Amino acid sequence: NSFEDPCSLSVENEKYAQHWCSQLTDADGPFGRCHAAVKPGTYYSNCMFDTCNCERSEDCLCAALSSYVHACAAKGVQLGGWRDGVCTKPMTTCPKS
Amino acid sequence: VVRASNPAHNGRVCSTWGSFHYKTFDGDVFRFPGLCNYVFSEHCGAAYEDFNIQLRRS
Amino acid sequence: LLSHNTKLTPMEFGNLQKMDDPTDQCQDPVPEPPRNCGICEELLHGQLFSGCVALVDVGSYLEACRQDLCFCEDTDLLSCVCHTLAEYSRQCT
Amino acid sequence: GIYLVVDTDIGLVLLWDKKTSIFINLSPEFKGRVCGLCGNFDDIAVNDFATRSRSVVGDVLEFGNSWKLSPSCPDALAPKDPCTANPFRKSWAQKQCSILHGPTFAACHAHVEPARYYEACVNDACACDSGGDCECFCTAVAAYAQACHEVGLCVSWRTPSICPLFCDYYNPEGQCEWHYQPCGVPCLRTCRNP
Amino acid sequence: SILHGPTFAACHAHVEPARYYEACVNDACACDSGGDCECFCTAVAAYAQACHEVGLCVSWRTPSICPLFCDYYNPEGQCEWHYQPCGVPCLRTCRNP
Amino acid sequence: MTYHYHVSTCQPTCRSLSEGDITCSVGFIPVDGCICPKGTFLDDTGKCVQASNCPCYHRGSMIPNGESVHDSGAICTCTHGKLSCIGGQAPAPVCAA
Amino acid sequence: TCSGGRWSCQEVPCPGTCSVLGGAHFSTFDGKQYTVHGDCSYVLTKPCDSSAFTVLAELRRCGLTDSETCLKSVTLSLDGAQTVVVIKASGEVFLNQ
Ligand SMILES: [Ca+2]
Repeated sequence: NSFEDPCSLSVENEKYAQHWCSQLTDADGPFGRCHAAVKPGTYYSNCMFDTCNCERSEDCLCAALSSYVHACAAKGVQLGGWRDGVCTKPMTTCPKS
Repeated sequence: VVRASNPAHNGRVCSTWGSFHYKTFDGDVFRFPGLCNYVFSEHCGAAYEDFNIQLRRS
Repeated sequence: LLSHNTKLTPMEFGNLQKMDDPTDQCQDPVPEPPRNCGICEELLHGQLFSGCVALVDVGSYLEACRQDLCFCEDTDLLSCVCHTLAEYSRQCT
Repeated sequence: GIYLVVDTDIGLVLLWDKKTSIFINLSPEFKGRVCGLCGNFDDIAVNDFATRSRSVVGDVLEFGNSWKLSPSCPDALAPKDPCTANPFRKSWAQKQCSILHGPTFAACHAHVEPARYYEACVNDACACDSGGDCECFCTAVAAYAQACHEVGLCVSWRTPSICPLFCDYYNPEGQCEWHYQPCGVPCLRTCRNP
Repeated sequence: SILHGPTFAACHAHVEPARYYEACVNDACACDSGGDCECFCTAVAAYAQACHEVGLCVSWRTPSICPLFCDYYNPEGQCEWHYQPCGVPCLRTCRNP
Repeated sequence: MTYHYHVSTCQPTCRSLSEGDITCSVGFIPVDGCICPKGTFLDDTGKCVQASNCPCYHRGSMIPNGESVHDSGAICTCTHGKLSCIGGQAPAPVCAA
Repeated sequence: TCSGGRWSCQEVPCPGTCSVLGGAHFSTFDGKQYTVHGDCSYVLTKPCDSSAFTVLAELRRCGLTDSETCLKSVTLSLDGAQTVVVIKASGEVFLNQ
């Protein structure tokens, strides 16, 4: 285990990760109804690292957001309507019926 | 104390020109016709990066 | 050009040095076969750049000038090699 | 060394770096019989956030505020992000705390994880904006240095530019005895230990 | 205030500490980007050098006020390097045998 | 898929391209029915795609386009349905006695 | 329960949760969190004194660098490998090969 910081290697990647992953820690955002149930700090760190590191940044950002949403659902909190703004594509990709 | 009396310093210069011609700091000259966003030069030799330059063509 | 005891080509190295935008996915350039294509020989080897030959080798810049002359899209062959000559002058300085 | 050690006969040891650092060593005879901001010493870390009302909470602020001595003292609030409120210092912080990731502590990286120490160093350097950045940085690095020393790694990190120690200040007139020791001298001959 | 207290009491009759104190305060106020202790140490060392130039060698550095890591220069097992306010203009070296 | 009166060969697949072998009886009485048209291959999903759209396979595992694998110190990236390895081709690894 | 201004708490049965997120972020049953980018198949959970169940994760480097790890498959082994279920990242499920 080294001590790399992927967000420091790219300005645009860091900007994208900060803009789209900070919604996890935003108390007045789509995920604000869960801060009492699940602490979003670890999920925010995972979001930043994954978005800055992996080539498909949107995929890793969506994975981190979905992981936080699943943890909230496990705790009993529903955050429906959290895909407005980002991660819209999977909502329009399932089969015809 | 570091002494340097040789004005020839092409080793500290890297450049790109013409139809995707790149000259590295070490004198290597090649052609890479890439139109994407590439890291021209960044300071990866330390924990803290002093500089990071990227160039994009069209 | 050595990833792990492997001689990298300039294409591979340049693609390795890629850093893409978040929403902008980029396609790596397709390696094209040569087009099978000497103005630069007169000026680069002439006296006009003589005081520069002894310091900077001209073979790489000769090849660069040939590539620029062959790859450029207008028949201003005399005026389509200015970039390589300017770069060689910069390196000489 | 740089430490002041208070030893008690009940099994309690305190190391004090005399500026901001305290290290309380408690004997195993006190397991499950203590409380406060240091936990309850029962090998479980999640329940260490037990308030003075004897209830484990998830909010660090509530757990900390429940342990204030005076009930009339105002409750603490969540502080601003130091490197965000003070961006003009951030680079310096990242340039100074990178000692914890370089070859200086390379031998210790396999025995003590420096992630939290580096984070604390950067945060303190960003927040040490009212005077005394070097003290903040030296305390943050000395925490990791003490963690390394506890597991038997005698790593030397203090240079004349990085947290110097004035050992020669203790030399009497015409004498040279005091020397810097990274792991210290555990058994050095003295009057109380002939 | 170190530039006005007992630390530099002897030098006050030989070097005026007015402009040095003003520069100290201004630099410490303006050293807000990181490293204010360096600013303070430089500001006080200017007055210290002014004092030392006129024959007064005051010892102002303490482990809490601009410490000097002289022991860093001691070779393994040796103890030779000491702090000198006056300096040693003619220590014996092999460039001045 | 397009209908065919005479089907004596076997339906090519992306897995057939990857492994180089197909699961078939070679010789059987010709049949009829809808098959993938000539110059087209059938993927695991069930649609007919061109040779440029067939996924890469390594160790029997599907490698998506743009993904990479690390085998015996060689990094092989799957692009345009082909697994191109850094260094041209991975040499046969040799293990000491 | 509240009594005399103090909370008296009783423990209740409580299931544990382990999580592998992003292919590199692990959160154990006891809440410990870490991040290692593996390149092999690893033992996630298993009884120490038996082989009633065993969960394996195929964390493989899926990029040019060594810090881009993908979870390609999850293996659930039951009753001394007498019931093996391999679930791949593509949604395919293999029961007993
Ligand atoms: Ca506890």
